[PDB]
Amino acid sequence: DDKLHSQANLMRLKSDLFNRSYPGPTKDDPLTVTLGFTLQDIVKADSSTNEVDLVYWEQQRWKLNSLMWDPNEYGNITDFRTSAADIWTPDITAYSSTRPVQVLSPQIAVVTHDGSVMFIPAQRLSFMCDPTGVDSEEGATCAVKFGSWVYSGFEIDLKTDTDQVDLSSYYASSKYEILSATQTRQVQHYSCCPEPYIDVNLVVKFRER
Amino acid sequence: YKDDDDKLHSQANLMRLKSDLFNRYPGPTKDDPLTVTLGFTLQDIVKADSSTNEVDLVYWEQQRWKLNSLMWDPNEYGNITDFRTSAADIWTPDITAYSSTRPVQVLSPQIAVVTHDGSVMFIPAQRLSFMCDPTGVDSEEGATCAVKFGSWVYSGFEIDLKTDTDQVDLSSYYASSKYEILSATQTRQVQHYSCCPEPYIDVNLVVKFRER
Amino acid sequence: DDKLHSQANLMRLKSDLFNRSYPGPTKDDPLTVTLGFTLQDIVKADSSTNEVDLVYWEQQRWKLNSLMWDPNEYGNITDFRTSAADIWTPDITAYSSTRPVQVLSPQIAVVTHDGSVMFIPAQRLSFMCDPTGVDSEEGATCAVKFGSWVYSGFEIDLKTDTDQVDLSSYYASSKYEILSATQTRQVQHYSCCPEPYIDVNLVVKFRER
Amino acid sequence: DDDDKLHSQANLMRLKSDLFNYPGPTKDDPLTVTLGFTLQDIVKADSSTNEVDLVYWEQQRWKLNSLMWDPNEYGNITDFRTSAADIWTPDITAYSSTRPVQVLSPQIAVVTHDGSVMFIPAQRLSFMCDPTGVDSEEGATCAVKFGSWVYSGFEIDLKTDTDQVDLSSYYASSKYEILSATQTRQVQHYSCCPEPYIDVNLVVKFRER
Amino acid sequence: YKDDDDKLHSQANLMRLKSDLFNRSMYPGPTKDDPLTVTLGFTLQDIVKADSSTNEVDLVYWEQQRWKLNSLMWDPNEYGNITDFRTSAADIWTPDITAYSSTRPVQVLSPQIAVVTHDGSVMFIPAQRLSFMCDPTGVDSEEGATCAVKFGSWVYSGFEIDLKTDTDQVDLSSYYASSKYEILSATQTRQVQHYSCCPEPYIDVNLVVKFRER
Ligand SMILES: c1cncc([C@H]2[C@@H]3C[C@H]4C[C@@H](C3)CN2C4)c1
Ligand SMILES: c1cncc([C@H]2[C@@H]3C[C@H]4C[C@@H](C3)CN2C4)c1
Repeated sequence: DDKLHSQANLMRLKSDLFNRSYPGPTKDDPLTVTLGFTLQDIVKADSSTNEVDLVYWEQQRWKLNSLMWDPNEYGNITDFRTSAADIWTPDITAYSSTRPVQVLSPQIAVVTHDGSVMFIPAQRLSFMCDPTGVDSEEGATCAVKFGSWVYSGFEIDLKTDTDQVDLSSYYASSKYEILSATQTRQVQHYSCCPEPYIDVNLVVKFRER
Repeated sequence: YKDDDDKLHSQANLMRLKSDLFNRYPGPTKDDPLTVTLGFTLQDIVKADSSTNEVDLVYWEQQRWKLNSLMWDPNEYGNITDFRTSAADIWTPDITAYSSTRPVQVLSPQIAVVTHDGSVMFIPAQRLSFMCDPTGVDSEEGATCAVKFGSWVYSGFEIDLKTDTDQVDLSSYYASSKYEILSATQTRQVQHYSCCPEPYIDVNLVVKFRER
Repeated sequence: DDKLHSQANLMRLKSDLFNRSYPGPTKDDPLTVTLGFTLQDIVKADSSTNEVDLVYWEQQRWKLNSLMWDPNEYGNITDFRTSAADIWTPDITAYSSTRPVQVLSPQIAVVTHDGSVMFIPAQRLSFMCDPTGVDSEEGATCAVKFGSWVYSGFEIDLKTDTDQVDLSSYYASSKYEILSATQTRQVQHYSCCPEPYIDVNLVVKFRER
Repeated sequence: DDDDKLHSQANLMRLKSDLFNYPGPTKDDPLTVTLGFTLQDIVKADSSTNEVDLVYWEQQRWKLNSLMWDPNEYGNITDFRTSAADIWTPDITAYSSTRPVQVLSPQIAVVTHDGSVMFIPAQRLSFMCDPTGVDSEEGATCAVKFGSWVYSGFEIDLKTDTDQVDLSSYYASSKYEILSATQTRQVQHYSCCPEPYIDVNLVVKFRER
Repeated sequence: YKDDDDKLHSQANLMRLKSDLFNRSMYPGPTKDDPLTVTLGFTLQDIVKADSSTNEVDLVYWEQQRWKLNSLMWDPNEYGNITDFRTSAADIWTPDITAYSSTRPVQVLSPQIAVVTHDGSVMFIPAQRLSFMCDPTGVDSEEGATCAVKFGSWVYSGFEIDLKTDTDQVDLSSYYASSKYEILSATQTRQVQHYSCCPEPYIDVNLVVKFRER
C-alpha cells in the first residue's frame, strides 16, 4: 500500500504535467540549451574520404516553466524519468556530419521539479575532417559545430558549462590520443538573415597513439 | 507571476494558430498548380568510387513553396509572423534525385518554417550516392557529373520547379574536402517526352570537380 | 474560393473512395497486374559472392472497379495521388534477392478515374548472379524472377506490355553495358502449394564497358 | 457482375471481421509448428570471422481453432491472405545467428478454413560457422539450430515434414555447391526443468564449386 | 466440442490475468521511494571479430535480466492455476541496461518476449551482437588480449536501480567451439562509479574477457 502510494503520486504528477494547457520556443518565449560533450573515443579516421568517426555523450539541459511542480503537492517527488518522446526536445544537430548520427543509448530524460531537463544521448558521428598530420607529433585538428537546425538565437540560445570537453571517460587504448578538446559557444551573423545564430563549436586535436 | 502569464499567453496564441491551420490541402492539381523553388548548398564531395562509378555528395536542399491554406493575419494571432513545425504536419513536395544508387540519407531534423503569407521553407541536409564516372578527377581539367532532381508523380502541369539562381551555393563547401569544386550549377530544364503530352520539369545539378 | 472548390472536389472524391463498403484479390475476384522493368544501372558485380547490384524502375499497373469514378460527378477530376501505404498494392517480390530491396523513390500511387492504378518505384536490388564472362565479348547472363510472394495465379495473374526491357534510360557511363534484356511471363509450381504461381523473369546479358 | 464482385468482397470482409474479433500457446493449449527450409544460396563463407551467410525460405505451418470457419457460411471462401501482423506467429529463432535476420519477402500469411496458417518468410542469415575444408573435396560442414526462444516443448511442439532440406531452388551458379542439407528434429531433456525442449537442426555440408 | 470449450476456457483465464495485470491502477518504473534490484547474468556465445585497425571487437552474448515487482504478483488459484506466462517485452516496464562503451547500436538477435511468474518475478533474456571499444593487441599471443565493457542503467542511479550479479562467472558453456577466438577468462563484476553529470552514484556490471586467436 505504501508502494502503491508513491506510485500513484508519480502517476498523478506525470498525468498533471502531460495534460497541461508546449509548442516549442519562440522569440516571445525563448529557451537556453546548455550543451556539454564527453568524448569517449575517436574510432576511425579515414584519410581517403576525410571523414572522422567520434563516439561521445552529448549532455543537453534546458528549463521549462511548464515542467515545474512543488514536490510538497506530489509526495515529495523531486524528479522522474520519462521517454524523451513524452516531452519537447531541442533539434540540436551536427552541422557537418556525413552520415546520419547513430544513437547508442536509450532516449530517456530526467525531469526535475524546477522544470529543468537533462537528456544525454550517446552517439556515434561521422563528420568532415582532414586527418593529415595525425601520424605526427603535432597531430591533426578537426572541428564540428552543433546547434539548432531551424531555430535562431532569438528562440534558442546555447551555452556550455565549461570550455573544456570532458575527457575523463576517453578510451585509454584508442588508436588516437587526445591532445586537446574544447567546446565553445559561437555567435554568428549571416548575411541572409536578420537574426543572430548560435552554435557550439567542438574542436579536437589528436594523433596516433 | 505576470511574466508566467505572458509566456502562457504567447504559447496559447501559437497553439491556437496551429490548431486553426491544421483543422482547415490535398497537394497540387492541374486546376491548382504549385511552384516549388529549389536551391542547393553543396557542403562536400565525400567519395568518388571509380570501381562502381558512384559519387557521394553532402548538400542542403532548400525547398520553398506557398499555400493560401497556410496564410494568416498576424493581428488575429498575437502578432505571430511564423512558426516551426514538423514536416509531417504539412504537405511536402516529392522532389527526388533521378539517378541515385542508394536511398538518400537525411542528416537533419525534418522541421519546416511556415510564415504568415503562407510560404513554407524546408531545408533537409542529405547524403546522396549517384551515378557518376569520376574519370579525369585526377587531372587539372577534373571530372564532370550531373544528376537531375524533380517530382516523382507530378508533371509540369501540377508542379512547376524554379531556381532563384543557376549558381549552386558554395559558400559552405568544406575547405579540406578531398575534392575541390571547379563549378556547380543548378538549371531548370523543361522536358517533352514522346510517351506523354504533358511537359516535365527537372533541375539539373552539374558539378565539375577534381582531387585537391 | 475557386481553389477551395477544386480542393474540396478532390477531398470529396478521396473521401467517397476511401469510405466505400477492397480486401485484396480472391479466386472469385482475381486481378491482373501489368509488370514492366526499365533498367538504369548495373552498379556492381561481385564475383566473390556471385551477387550483382541493379538499379531499375519497376512499373506496376492494375485496375479496380472500386477505384472508378465519373469525372463529371467530381469536378472533372481525372486522377489523384495517394501514398502507396494508404491503398492495397500487389506484393511483387524478387525471388532471388540477397539483401532487402532498397527503395530510391517516394512510394506514391497514381489513381485514374477508370480505376487503374500506376505505381513505379525506383529500386536497388542485390540478387544471385554469377558474373563469370563479364570481361569477355560474350559477357555474362543472369536472371531474376519477380512475382506475388503469397497470391497464386488464381488471385494475381501477371502480364507484360512488351518482352523487351527498355534500355534508353540506362546509365551511359556504367561500368557495365547491356547486351540484351528481356522480361517474360512464367508459370511455376512449388511443392508447398497446389496452385500455380506467376512471375515475370528478367534476363539480362551484360559485360564490362 | 460489379454486384457479384462486391458480393464476394463483402463475404471476405465479413469473414475477416468475424475472425479478428489468442494469448499464444500454453501447457493447457499447446501448439504444433511444422518447419521446413528451402535453401536458396550459400552467399558468403567468411573464414576471417567464421560466419556463413545463408539465403533461404522458411516455411512455418500451424493451426488454431480460433481461425477455423465453415466455407458454407462465407460464400464458399476456403482461404485468404492477411498481414502476419494481424495474427499470432511463433517466435522461431536461429540459436546461433551473429546478425539480425534480414527479411527478403512481404510478411503475409495464408490462412485456410481448417484454421491452418502457412507463413513463408524469405531470409538472409549470418550464423556461426567455421568454413575450414570448404576448398577441399570433402567440403565444410556447418549447423544451426532453430526453435522457440521462450516456449518449451509443452507449449510449442516443433515438427518437420521431411528431414531433407528442399533444394529445388538452390542457386545453380552459387560460389558453393551443396553436398547435403538436412533438417532434423531434436528433443532435449534437461535436469533443471520438467518440460522437454525442441529444436530443428539445420546441417549443411558444402564446398567451393 | 467439450475440448474446444476447455481450450477457450484456459485462453480466457490467461487473457483475464493479463488484462488484470496490465490495467492495474500503473508501474511508472523505479524511484528512490520504490527502488528496484536487477540481477544480470551474461552468457558469452561468440567473439566474432577483432578489428585492430579501429580497436573494436564484436561479441555475441545473451544478457539475462531478472527483477521482481509487486504489481505483477497473482494468486494462481484465482486465475485457473496459471503460474507463469509469456508476453511481449513492450507490454511491461523493462530496465534500460546499456553498454557504456559500444561503438555501434546494439543489435538484438532474439524475440523481445519476457516471462512473468506468479510471484511477480520477470525473466528477460535478449541475445545481442555488440561492437565495443577494445584493443586486440596480443590476441595472437599465448597471453592473449584483455578487454572490458560496463553494463548499467542509462538513466537510473543507484538510488533507483541497484544492479547485482549472482556469480562472477560468465557462462561459457554455450561458447562457439570453432570461433576464431578462444576464451581464456570471462568475469562479470558489480561496480559503483560517479560521473560529471550527476551527484548520484551509477551502478554497472563490468564484463571482462581475456581471449586469443584459436
Ligand atoms: C505461399 C505463401 N507464402 C509464400 C509462398 C511462396 C512459396 C515460395 C515462392 C514460390 C511460391 C511458393 C510462391 N511464394 C514464393 C507461397
Ligand atoms: C543521467 C541521465 N542521462 C544519462 C546519464 C548517463 C551518464 C553517462 C553514463 C554514466 C552515467 C552518467 C549514467 N548514464 C550513462 C545519467
